[PDB]
Amino acid sequence: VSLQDFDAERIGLFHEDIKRKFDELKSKNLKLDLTRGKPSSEQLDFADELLALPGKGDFKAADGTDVRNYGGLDGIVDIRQIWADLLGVPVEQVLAGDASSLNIMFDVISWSYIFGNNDSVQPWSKEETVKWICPVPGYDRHFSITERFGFEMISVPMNEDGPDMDAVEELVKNPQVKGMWVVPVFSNPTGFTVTEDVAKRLSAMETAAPDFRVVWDNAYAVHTLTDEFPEVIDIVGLGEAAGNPNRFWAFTSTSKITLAGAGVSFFLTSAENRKWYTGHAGIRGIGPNKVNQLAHARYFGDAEGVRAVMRKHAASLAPKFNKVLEILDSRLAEYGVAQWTVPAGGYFISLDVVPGTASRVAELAKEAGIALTGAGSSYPLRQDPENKNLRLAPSLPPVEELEVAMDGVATCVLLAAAEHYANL
Amino acid sequence: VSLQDFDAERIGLFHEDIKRKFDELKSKNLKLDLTRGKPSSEQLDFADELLALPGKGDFKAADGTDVRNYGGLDGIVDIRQIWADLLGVPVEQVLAGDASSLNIMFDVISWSYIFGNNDSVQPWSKEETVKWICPVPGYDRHFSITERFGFEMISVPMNEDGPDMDAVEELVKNPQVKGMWVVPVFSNPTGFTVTEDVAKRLSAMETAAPDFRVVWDNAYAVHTLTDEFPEVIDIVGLGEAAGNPNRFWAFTSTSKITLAGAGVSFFLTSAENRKWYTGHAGIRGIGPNKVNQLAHARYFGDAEGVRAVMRKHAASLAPKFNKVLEILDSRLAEYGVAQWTVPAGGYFISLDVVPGTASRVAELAKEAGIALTGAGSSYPLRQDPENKNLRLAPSLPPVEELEVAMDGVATCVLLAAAEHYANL
Ligand SMILES: Cc1ncc(COP(=O)(O)O)c(C=O)c1O
Ligand SMILES: Cc1ncc(COP(=O)(O)O)c(C=O)c1O
Repeated sequence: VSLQDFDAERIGLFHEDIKRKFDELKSKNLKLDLTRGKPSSEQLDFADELLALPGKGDFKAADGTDVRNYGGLDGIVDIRQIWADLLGVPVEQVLAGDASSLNIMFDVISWSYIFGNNDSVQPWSKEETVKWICPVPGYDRHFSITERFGFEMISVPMNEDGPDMDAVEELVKNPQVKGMWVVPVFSNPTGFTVTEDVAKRLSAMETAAPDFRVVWDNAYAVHTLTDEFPEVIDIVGLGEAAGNPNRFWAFTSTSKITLAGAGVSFFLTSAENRKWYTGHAGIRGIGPNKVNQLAHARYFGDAEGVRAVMRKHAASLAPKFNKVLEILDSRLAEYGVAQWTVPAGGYFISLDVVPGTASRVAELAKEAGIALTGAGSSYPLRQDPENKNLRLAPSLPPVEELEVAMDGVATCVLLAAAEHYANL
Repeated sequence: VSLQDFDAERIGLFHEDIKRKFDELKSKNLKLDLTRGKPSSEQLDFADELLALPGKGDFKAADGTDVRNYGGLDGIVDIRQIWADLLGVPVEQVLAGDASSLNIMFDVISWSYIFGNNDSVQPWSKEETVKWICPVPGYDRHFSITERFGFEMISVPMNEDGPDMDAVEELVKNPQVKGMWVVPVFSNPTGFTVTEDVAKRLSAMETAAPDFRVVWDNAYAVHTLTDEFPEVIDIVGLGEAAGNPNRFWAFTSTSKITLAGAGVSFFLTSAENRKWYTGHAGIRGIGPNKVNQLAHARYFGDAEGVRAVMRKHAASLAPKFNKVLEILDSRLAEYGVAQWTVPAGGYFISLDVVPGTASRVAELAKEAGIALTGAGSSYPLRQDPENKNLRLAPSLPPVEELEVAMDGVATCVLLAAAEHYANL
């Protein structure tokens, strides 16, 4: 019997039962935080050597470029080739920037708004209405960019194999629709991964806008919890093969590989998109930081060197995800109140509680000294229409803290569920 | 006797002789370049240690921030404080960014265009016409930004004490005029420096636009050629004292102090302007590269350490400027065909030749294998109405190449002038 099928008296009693546990949880006086989707100090220690790279006397890229001096908008060949080899794409596709791929995403959107993109009839700022496809649950920092530009964000379900392509293929037939966000591998926060079939559908679909763009933000391209690395779909190539070469603006970075905020970002896109981008970037400045790019190239040496680092991250993160999953199972399984993802990579676990209770869960956790990301945080304008989803971030705390914190979260899920069904 | 005073016969003899020298110059098959204000490899060698900084295990800012991990939009206190001490301003004024000040100048104009600034009644995108004041000769990369945005650029003289304030003060009465560029110390390319009197006038003037900004791009704030450091006017503080606290967006950077394109940029402005800036920068991303900021704080240690570096730069650069000036004196002075700046600091000499001939001098030079910046490059839209100005960049080449290159340039000046007088 799930809680929802408890009779009126049984759920009342269950409510009194679980409230005793909640009282015990509060008497612990916890101060714990499950909100931070960032690497732990242990993981940042792996790149300690990078703090001393590229090192005295070592300032030449593989083509002879003095990385210390001005110029070059594309990034240095050394780091571009490593990433091309890692991702299995032609090097010509790859541009290497500064330390933030979000910065580049914002820029390409803002330039499409101001100037138009290379396929635009006119700039997006001339449109009465710009709409933007948002697979949910998704990444708050993506949705914040589109919200700040005033675009009407239209949600679609993020499914196990990627965004619901029936819904997307329909929505893009509206010319107001100028693009879409997706995190295609270990998606933030669902852990779901776009299949080859879904990528093909995104690549071949017809859009009403001539200048429609998919942001393919492959932020977790190599970020496995296991020994297996996920497939890297050459999405820019798929767009080229389908006859929509300019469709995909693809990104990734080293922020959860080396240093979070001081890594190197990459922008992968078609020939025509890259000329558009560097023509605007060349007015914004002289070009990106080549020294940090050479530092990175030296640290990794080659693509296998990147995978070797990712195995260290996996070994550090795996027990943390395991603890969270173990606790959710032991406390909640029997009750039919919640569903959670079981990801094989990325930085998050996505938890769905009783619809109408996610805000209450986060409130109860807060009264108990446990910080959860708020209800709706993974949705545009922070509006989850079912008030059910919560994001869990296991990476930073030690396992002992995760155990305590999740045990408390589970109690909160149960109490909120008991309140909800008792009030019905 | 000046060349203009030669009679037909004497200018005909002079013309044949200088033409012969020019032919002799072309026969050398030179490949020399006086176009880019890039530090030499000798100057870049000074920061060899920075390639190893901040070094293994050293990753905490002075307030405890782990610089390896996400967050913080303002830059770290370590570098902000050093720059504050260097410039004699309160640390609260200073924001520290990534490796390009141009990126930030671009960004604040683009955001004023898109969103409006904090004093705007509406975005500049909604204006029929945006005008922008451009002291000339000035910096080509500034003008490119406002050209790219479609702003109508209105020229005013850059005089020895700064922009023509009688002209500026009149132009700013037009509400179409939204801002102005200035390089206020050792200006690119005149070497001129804004006086306290001119600064005060800029701070007190009445503008018809409520959201007018001066870009005070102090790229050469400490960039002495003589080891005497120029005055640092606290321009933000002067706007605050005059009752126009939001007027100034001030910038500087370490691109010509440490590593050109891998240094640290600074944005100095009022509390309300900083809040507006970081509000938008926080949507564009999670914040700047804190590791490079700590590397720079470790490299310099303090304000005096910055000043010691600048003295090394002066020792490297001063004999290159001196050689250029010696050649201009010995080849051109007697003929009354040219005038040039004699800068106490900065990266350039500004050369004015016979009006109507600058484009010809640059074409002659290019035929002879000597790259000069084109005619008009220090003017908006590359439009020098007198076709007389050329910019010379002595920093990159060794003195021996400067000698050869400048002797050639002088022969080009004289041939162009001889053609001009003979054609009358
Ligand atoms: C999907 C996604 N993209 C981008 C980022 C940030 O990347 P960067 O640090 O290169 O801006 C994150 C950080 O969590 C993320 O989850
Ligand atoms: C006036 C001026 N501003 C800004 C810059 C460069 O700024 P950054 O390298 O910090 O973009 C230069 C480069 O010399 C310059 O002459």
